[PDB]
Amino acid sequence: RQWQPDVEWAEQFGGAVMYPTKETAHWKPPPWNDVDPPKDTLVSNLTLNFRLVMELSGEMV
Amino acid sequence: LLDLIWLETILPKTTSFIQMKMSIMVSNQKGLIKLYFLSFLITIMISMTLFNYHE
Amino acid sequence: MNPIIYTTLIMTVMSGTMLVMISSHWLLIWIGFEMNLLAMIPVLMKNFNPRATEAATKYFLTQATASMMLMMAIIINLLYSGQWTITKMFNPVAMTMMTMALAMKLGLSPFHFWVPEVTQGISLQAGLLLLTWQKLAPLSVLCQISQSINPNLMLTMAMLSILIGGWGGLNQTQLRKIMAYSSIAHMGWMTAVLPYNTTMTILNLLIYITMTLAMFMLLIHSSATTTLSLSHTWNKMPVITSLMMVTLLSMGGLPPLSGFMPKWMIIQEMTKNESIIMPTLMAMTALLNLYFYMRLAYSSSLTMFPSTNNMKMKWQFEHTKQMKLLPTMIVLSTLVLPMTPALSSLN
Amino acid sequence: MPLVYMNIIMAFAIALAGLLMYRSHLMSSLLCLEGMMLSLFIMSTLIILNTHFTLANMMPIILLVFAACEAALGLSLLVMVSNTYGTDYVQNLNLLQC
Amino acid sequence: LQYGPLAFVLGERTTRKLTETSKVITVDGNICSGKGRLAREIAEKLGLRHFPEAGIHYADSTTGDGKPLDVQLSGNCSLEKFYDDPKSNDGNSYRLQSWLYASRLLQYADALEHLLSTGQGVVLERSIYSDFVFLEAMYRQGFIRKQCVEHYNEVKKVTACEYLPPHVVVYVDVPVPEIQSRIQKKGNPHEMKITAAYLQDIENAYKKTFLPEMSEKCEVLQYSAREAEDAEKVVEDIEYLKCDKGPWPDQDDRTFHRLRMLVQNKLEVLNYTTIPVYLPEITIGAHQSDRVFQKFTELPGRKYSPGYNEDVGDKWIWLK
Amino acid sequence: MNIMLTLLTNVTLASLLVLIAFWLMKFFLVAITFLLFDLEIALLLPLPWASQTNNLKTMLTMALFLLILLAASLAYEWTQKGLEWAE
Amino acid sequence: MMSGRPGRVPLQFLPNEARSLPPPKLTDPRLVYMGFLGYCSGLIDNAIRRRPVVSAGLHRQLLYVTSFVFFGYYLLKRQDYMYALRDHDMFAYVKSHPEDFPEKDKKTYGEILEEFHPVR
Amino acid sequence: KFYIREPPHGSPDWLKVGLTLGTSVFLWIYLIKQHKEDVLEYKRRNGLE
Amino acid sequence: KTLLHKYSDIPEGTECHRKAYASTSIGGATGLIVSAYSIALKPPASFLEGVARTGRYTFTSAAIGAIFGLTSCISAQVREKPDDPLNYFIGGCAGGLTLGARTRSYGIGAAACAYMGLTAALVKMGQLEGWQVFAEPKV
Amino acid sequence: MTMYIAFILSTIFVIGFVGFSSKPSPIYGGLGLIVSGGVGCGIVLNFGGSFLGLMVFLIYLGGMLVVFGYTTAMATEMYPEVWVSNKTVFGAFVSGLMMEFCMVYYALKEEEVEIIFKFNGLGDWVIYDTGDSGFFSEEAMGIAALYSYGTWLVIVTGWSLLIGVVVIMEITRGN
Ligand SMILES: CCCCCCCCCCCCCCCCCC(=O)OC[C@H](COP(=O)(O)OCCN)OC(=O)CCCCCCCCCCCCCCCCC
Ligand SMILES: CCCCCCCCCCCCCCCCCC(=O)OC[C@H](COP(=O)(O)OCCN)OC(=O)CCCCCCCCCCCCCCCCC
Ligand SMILES: Nc1nc2c(ncn2[C@@H]2O[C@H](COP(=O)(O)OP(=O)(O)OP(=O)(O)O)[C@@H](O)[C@H]2O)c(=O)[nH]1
Repeated sequence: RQWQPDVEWAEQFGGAVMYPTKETAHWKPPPWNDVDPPKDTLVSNLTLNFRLVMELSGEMV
Repeated sequence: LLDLIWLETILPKTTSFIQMKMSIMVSNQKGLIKLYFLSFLITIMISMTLFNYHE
Repeated sequence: MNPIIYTTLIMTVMSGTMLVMISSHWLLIWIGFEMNLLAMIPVLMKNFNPRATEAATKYFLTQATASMMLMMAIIINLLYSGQWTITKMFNPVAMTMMTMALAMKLGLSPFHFWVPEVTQGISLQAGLLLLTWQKLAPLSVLCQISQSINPNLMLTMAMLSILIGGWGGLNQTQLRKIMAYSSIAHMGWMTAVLPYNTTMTILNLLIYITMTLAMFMLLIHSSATTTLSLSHTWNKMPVITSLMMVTLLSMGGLPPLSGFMPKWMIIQEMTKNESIIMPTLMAMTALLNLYFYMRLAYSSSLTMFPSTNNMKMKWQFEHTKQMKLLPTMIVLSTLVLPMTPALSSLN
Repeated sequence: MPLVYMNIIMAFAIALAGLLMYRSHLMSSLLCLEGMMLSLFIMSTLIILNTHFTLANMMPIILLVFAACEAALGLSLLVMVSNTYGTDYVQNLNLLQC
Repeated sequence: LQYGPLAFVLGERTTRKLTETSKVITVDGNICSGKGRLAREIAEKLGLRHFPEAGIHYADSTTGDGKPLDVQLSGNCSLEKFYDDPKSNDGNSYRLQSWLYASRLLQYADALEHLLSTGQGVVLERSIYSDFVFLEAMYRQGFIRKQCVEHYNEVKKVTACEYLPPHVVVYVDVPVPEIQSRIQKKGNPHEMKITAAYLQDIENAYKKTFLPEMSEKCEVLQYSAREAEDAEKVVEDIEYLKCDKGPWPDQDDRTFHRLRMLVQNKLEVLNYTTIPVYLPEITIGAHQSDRVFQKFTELPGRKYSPGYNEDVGDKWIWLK
Repeated sequence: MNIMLTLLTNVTLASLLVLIAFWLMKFFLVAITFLLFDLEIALLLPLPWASQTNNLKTMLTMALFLLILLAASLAYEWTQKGLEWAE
Repeated sequence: MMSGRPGRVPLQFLPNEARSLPPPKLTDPRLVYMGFLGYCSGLIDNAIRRRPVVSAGLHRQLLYVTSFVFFGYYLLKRQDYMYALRDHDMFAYVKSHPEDFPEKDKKTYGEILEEFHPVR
Repeated sequence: KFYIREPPHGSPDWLKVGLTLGTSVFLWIYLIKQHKEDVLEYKRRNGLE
Repeated sequence: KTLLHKYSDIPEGTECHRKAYASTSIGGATGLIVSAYSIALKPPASFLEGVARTGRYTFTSAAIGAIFGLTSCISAQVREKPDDPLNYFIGGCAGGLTLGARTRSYGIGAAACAYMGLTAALVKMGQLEGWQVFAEPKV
Repeated sequence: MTMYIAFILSTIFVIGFVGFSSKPSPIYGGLGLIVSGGVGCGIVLNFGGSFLGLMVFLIYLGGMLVVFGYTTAMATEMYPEVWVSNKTVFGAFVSGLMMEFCMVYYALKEEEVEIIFKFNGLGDWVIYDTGDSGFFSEEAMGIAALYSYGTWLVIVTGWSLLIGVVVIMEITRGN
């Protein structure tokens, strides 16, 4: 049979940057969902010392 | 020596190597708005003033 | 988002772009530009992922800056002319000031930095609108004021576009990014002939739209975003990647595949204007575009790539998307070359 | 060309430089983004008032009005950045590196 | 047409169809812990569309005749093979799980489509959220490797994110000596070859991670197999609750258009199941893939798009 | 002349007093809605002079157009949660 | 180039005086190519949808051919019109500026020298 | 029948197809009509026939 | 285009000091622009590193221009043929050899002629023949 | 200076313009441009644009920046910027005084300032005309013509604002 690409051939066309270099050594492939995983939650659950300790979600307790 | 060592490294590989290096940093920016818009600032300044396109 | 507002948000984008080409007043020219920008952002933000928000910020910052810069191209024009009519610019400083404004909205010279990044962040459907429809409006203004445009200034923008556009695609693995870089290279081609004969710019625009439409829905049908994801598509749908190869070569510009028609006409027009170095370097570096073009063709259908076991699942089910106007777009974008003398219709 | 026109013209030029020369906080650019149109709005009024172009008094209002939708569009995108990273700092505005 | 934009424009909602009997039931348990029968009992007591436990040929029993296909033509893996040989070289172990996860995932999409088009609840066995307990347990004794896990959970996050968690989970608690003694009573020669080590790993993975990780998404209705036998008990308190946890008791017609966009597109639900991660146990080279696909082509029905097969008997091809 | 002269003395009278008296997402959402609910106010701010035009018919149908468009924009916010301060 | 000529009412696909030209015949080789492209669209449509391309519905292909034939014929008239216009105003101009295009006198090759270059 | 469920195209959609021929027959009859007087008008506009 | 006119106005092979000063001015001006872009798109370390990179880029560009102007003018009047295209070509390695030494690797130096040498030769053909690169729209 | 009062008005306009364009804290940047916004009104007011001067107060000064300062309130950097925090902002500020005081002095000279454009920086009072406005106010009549002559201008402005409100809610709901 004629030659067909193996896994190593695919890895050639498989990096984040097609021609790797030191400047792009640590560049990572994009997530398949195109959705970067959520970071630490930026919720302002500020507990107000009403002494009554009580948190809020900006408006709501 | 000539055919498949030099004649392939004079035209083919050198142009491939030249195109390789240029494509290295053209495709590799940093994704920072500060660096981008700053490169806009020179581009606008150099366009009007020193290429003399206003004249 | 909700389709009814999604319909009218996109629908206004046509309306804003429509207004750019159907208003003789400079103020209304900006009016359609920023109505267009106002409704473009939510479509970018349709997916609502951190990358989608990332893409929208870059696009808005770039587009907003150009349009405010566009006003003062108008303002000095008014300052030295008192005319709001869309004709020959009367002030050299405003004229260049305008050209940089529109070029950034089009992204050819290093204004192009947002074009790859913004394209990758947004979804494939949103990428279609960004690189196809939200490009007529800046070209509409340039066509009207082409006679006045500074030849050195415009051509310099053109070569830097195709040169970078050629080089940028050689190293991107994402299908969206190489799509964007080739879009930049084509954009240099149209604006290059723009000072000489606007009919060829429109012909290039009309032709270039065809593949960019055709390629995008093909990718959407393939549901592929990276080269490896495109590689698997041969197994489930060997036909679809076969047509993608044909239109991919047509984008390269190899006769008789239509797509060489714009490049052919540009070279002939520039040659008639005694400019002969401009086309040669322009055509020579078009090979740079062809490399990562063929490179995609190598991994698409020309050599079958390894597949995965789960792909056996996909064979059982048929596609549900409707991909309207795809069959006409593919055919009209690969074999229309013998109908080249239809150029007089655009005149 | 009168001095007052020169003063506004340079006012934008620093504003254009101010927006293009960027800083860590994305707020400041948004101030300068619509600041640059304020000079556009201010000078626009100057020519029309000077030239007695009665009908062209149209422009100064509507120019600002759509500049407002952009600013309204501006910070609305900004809060999403703040709701994903914590600060609008633009050095972290690089998720699209790849 | 389906929920495609025109149907949504003409006023067709989905909250209009939803009633109190609209929940996702995950009646899980242990290996052959009797949860399969409890699935039918719960389904028939409250009138929920029951879904049989997903297997290797589940997708085969979705399209065409809804009949199992050749293992080579569909799946290439064999649970019996994994049952007989624990650690083989053909890679049946991991490939069985990943194909299983995809089959369960397709089952989830079919379940949601029925619910989102009828408003009637659905009960499923071994939901796609559970699936990871088996694979990690298979890793504990060495059925798969470290590099195997990376592909599976990568598919898990890119796929299971958009699907909403279930409302009701029934963990039929059956203890290890009973299962390790009951598997002799089944008698199917493949499932005698079950190690207590592989069993011991699956239950501890269940209680410690399956219930807690999605407890905040829906309440945990723990039920011993003794409680599982008395179907009358479990049917009271499934109704005695609301399931305020998770994002399901917040969604509206805005998200439901998106949800029925994806589930209707069967290719879209599993488009991400084929991630180009080149793991040796699932990567199939071109030569085998081409021949197998060519074998798939000239099979009846599969030659053309559905309804366009003259071989089956679809007349009016020259007009349709 | 008088306008800055006024402006001058009020500020200084306030400046002298402060020195002498010392040396001796929904919250965001309502913000932009107001901004987008404030611009067309400037559109309809010129109107007492607009009513002096010769063509009352166009003026009447047009100022009515903005107000009903203002009503529609308000109505869209009202129905699609909008004005509701997201709890 | 055209765009801006006298009597050029815009958004018109076929001005009235364009009808004074010979309309293309239905067997025009350019026109039959339009039909060929339409037919090729029909094959692609069935191939895209995984249908028996050769005879997968004679209704879809028939519309494809007719629509392309239609749009071609109207495009051909505008094609024929502009080229006729392009040559027409030239002849008016060439008689409007006689001094710019003076007829050079004709001298047979019995007079003009061509300094024949031998080949060796 | 092989398929468990009737597919969306697995039936002759008489109303849709009948429209398709209706589009074409009206299209051709317009085309052969338009060529007729356009030729006839060109005959008499220049004085040929 | 003061710099371009300044270099062109000096007759070929005459006032080599004027030609060299004119040539290095163009080289230095171009070196400034590329360095500014390099700093822009690639932010360096503390400002000393930024000026260090700026110094390198300007010095290399100025060096290439200065000696090229010297070799071109020298080649013109020493051989007493001002219209010779080869006059600039030997400047190509001259400029090229300079680059090959600035990076301390003659592999780039070897390729440096064949392209810069041809282009430097090519520019001379443009001046003699009358080639226009950015031609004004004529038709 | 009485003769060049608008010139003082114009000069104050740019110094505040430079201050906030120097990227200070957004609250401080707000101060830098609002004083620039106020002083620019005096320039328009001095020319006769009574409504246009007073109107920029209400929608830009008392408008734009109130919600803008609202946004910086929720940004609430734990390290709020003061002009002394970084030397870059001071460098821009002393710069912004530098070239401004430079070419105004050169303007005070022979008056052939030719940066970019050609400017004759004479007293700004010269540019006005000698034509009375009768009874009708020129600025007031022009804007009032929005509902009589601004047929297309009002429609697109109204349409875009309606698009403006829907897009704002569409991109802030976060799906
Ligand atoms: C300009 C230069 C050339 C440019 C174009 C080159 C294109 C090919 C280049 C190489 C492409 C990549 C390598 C090969 C990829 C193959 C892709 C593929 O899917 O192959 C397998 C597939 C199997 O066939 P299948 O899809 O089942 O369809 C059968 C017919 N229904 O095969 C197919 O899907 C192919 C189906 C083809 C069907 C053809 C039908 C022709 C009908 C002709 C009718 C003529 C009537 C004449 C009448 C005359 C009188 C009027
Ligand atoms: C007849 C009139 C003129 C007479 C004088 C001769 C012409 C002018 C002088 C020569 C100009 C061309 C030679 C190159 C000059 C710039 C050199 C330069 O930028 O060097 C830095 C760098 C190369 O080194 P790098 O790859 O960065 O590796 C080290 C990394 N640490 O650079 C790079 O990495 C990027 C690649 C080089 C920069 C881009 C190309 C610059 C030159 C463009 C053409 C300029 C033409 C000027 C003359 C005609 C127009 C006036
Ligand atoms: N690898 C793997 N196998 C699974 C998974 N879910 C179910 N299975 C297999 O499915 C088969 C049938 O499940 P059993 O519990 O043994 O039998 P059953 O007939 O379903 O009985 P009940 O569990 O009582 O309904 C067994 O071989 C399981 O190991 C999974 O997520 N991964």
